[PDB]
Amino acid sequence: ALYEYQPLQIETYGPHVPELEMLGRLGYLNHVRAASPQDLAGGYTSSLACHRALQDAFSGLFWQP
Amino acid sequence: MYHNSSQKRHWTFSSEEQLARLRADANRKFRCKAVANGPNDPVFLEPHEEMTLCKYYEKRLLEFCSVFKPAMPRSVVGTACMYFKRFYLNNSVMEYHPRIIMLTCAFLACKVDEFNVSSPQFVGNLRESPLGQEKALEQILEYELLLIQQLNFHLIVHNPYRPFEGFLIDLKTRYPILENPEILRKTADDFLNRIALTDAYLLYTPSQIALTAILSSASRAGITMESYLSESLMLKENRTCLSQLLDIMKSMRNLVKKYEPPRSEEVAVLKQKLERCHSAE
Amino acid sequence: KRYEKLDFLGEGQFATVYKARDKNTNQIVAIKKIKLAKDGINRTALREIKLLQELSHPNIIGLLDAFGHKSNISLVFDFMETDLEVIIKDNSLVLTPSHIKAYMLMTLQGLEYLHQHWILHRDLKPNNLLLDENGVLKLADFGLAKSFGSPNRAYTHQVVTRWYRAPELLFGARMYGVGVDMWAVGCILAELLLRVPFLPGDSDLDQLTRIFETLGTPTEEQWPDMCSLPDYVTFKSFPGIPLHHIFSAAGDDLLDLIQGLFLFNPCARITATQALKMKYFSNRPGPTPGCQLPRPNC
Ligand SMILES: *[C@@H](CC(=O)Nc1ccc(C(=O)N[C@@]2(C)CCC[C@@H](Nc3ncc(Cl)c(-c4c[nH]c5ccccc45)n3)C2)nc1)CN(C)C
Repeated sequence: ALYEYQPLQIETYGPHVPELEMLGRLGYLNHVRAASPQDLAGGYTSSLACHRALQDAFSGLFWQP
Repeated sequence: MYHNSSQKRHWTFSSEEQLARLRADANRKFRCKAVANGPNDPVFLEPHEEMTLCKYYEKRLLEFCSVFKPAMPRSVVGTACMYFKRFYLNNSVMEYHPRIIMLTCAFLACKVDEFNVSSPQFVGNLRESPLGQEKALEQILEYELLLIQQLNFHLIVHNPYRPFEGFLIDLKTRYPILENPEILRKTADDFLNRIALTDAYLLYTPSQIALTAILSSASRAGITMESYLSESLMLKENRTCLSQLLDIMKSMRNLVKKYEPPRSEEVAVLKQKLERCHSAE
Repeated sequence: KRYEKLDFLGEGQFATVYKARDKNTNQIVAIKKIKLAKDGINRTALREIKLLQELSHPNIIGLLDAFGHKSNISLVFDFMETDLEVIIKDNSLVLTPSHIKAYMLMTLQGLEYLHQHWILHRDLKPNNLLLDENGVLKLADFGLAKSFGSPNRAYTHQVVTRWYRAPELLFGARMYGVGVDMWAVGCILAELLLRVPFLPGDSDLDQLTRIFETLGTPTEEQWPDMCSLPDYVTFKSFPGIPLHHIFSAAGDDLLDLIQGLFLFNPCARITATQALKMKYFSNRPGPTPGCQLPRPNC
């Protein structure tokens, strides 16, 4: 009867997108502007911009109609 | 996101030959209307003439968007230009006049991209009298449901601009070979504008477009970025994919080469022809 | 058009909703006709159209159609038999732990998908959680939903119906992430537990009062940059009632879930994915299979 977690498997058709918490160690976040305190305070980090930008770059890159 | 979007699904096409078949039938469908409404007369535009007209009025759509105040997101403009392209895949410029529809396209796109501007500040950007400006508003409001209907209510447009910022993040991070990938910007941005004048936006994905733009810029800059596509995008591993990507990015460079702008003389005569359809019908 | 209005179901602010049957097919549908006069088609009918054509998930409402004339547009959805607020305020219904598990599961799965596709719902509350007659919960009312993750993009507060509004949105934060849906998920959980609105304020400052009375006034430790939000006015150091005193029927699994949802830091507030991987959902008992969830016979 138990529910068991299993991630959403959504085919992005391009390169591997690095994990949101990995972005600061993989060094991506040096290449977006820092979120300011008010943005941070609202739950808005620079990692969100970076993560979305990278996903936008890699989405559909190896798709053909 | 692009990979499950309506853009991918219904609005990205397998070749220019598919597009020409849509536009051919869009002109043909009209002629049966105007023949029933009226005769195979010389008043009617040919599909290539409509392509000149759509190419002309798309450059007017970009004028209106470049001189627009407050200012305008490229997102809004790209969405407008995309609606303009998409409108004119299944509709004839002789039923819906492109001057109107280009403003219905900017109007719907201002709303859909959540860019705040009201009906008075909107038509306040038309170089007309307040009579003409408020006449324009009536036609914009009459056509706005028709625009949305012919878009099949697929109002989200995935533009190359966010992809383009993604590749710039990536190249600075994990291709230190290109010591400053920022310099590729203006040229890639210029190339994007040119890709936008072609059918590329109905043919390639936003990312493929943004990548072609960046690499076209790097090649023009005397930089080779083979090790970026092979190593970093991991097609040193998957081989059939590296060829397929290069076949896509090179098919796009051909479009920006085999594009010719609207000729002013042709545009003048074609506007004449168009307005004789629109005084009637 | 090809629909016959059968019954009036309600008013939103922006629309009035009716049961119809589409003559072509055995979908009973909720048509949400928009109400009006020179701005064109309503920006809220567009907002729902633009966002719902893109998403597809069993725990998000399926936009079937749209249609109209001039500036006046219908949006058409599957008719849902009930909603979560009706279930909450039905005194004869008993919400067992499995039942509360089964609703909170579906909310979080719907919301996991939604956040993955970079959209905040921004109006989560129990009447915006519709439940069908097969017992799947779907998020509905996308009319205030917005995409996030854009740095150069100011958003508004006054999103969420005050009672389910997160303290960063009561402090009027311009930029915000998924925390604004996660707080509302906490407020909906608390309401499935208590059967009354958890924090029923009646000014935006009476909302911050009832949050801080109940969950304690946030320290800087619990919210480092709270202070830089525009409307940040300092409060009395309200004690906070410990969560097992509020929800005394809860087990430490569920109290960990609830706690994670109510974190003041909108960055530390558990995401929908983090939430689904907590021991609460995998622990015994298992979530009620949607077929067995309680159906209000009026
Ligand atoms: C006996 C008598 C009885 O009580 N019967 C009832 C009571 C209520 C309903 C009913 O229709 N309830 C609602 C109105 C509850 C909210 C959701 C409604 N369905 C719906 N489906 C899709 C959409 Cl998009 C919407 C929708 C979205 N926003 C709104 C705002 C307001 C209203 C609707 C909205 N709604 C269903 N049915 C029966 C009962 N016997 C013994 C069964």
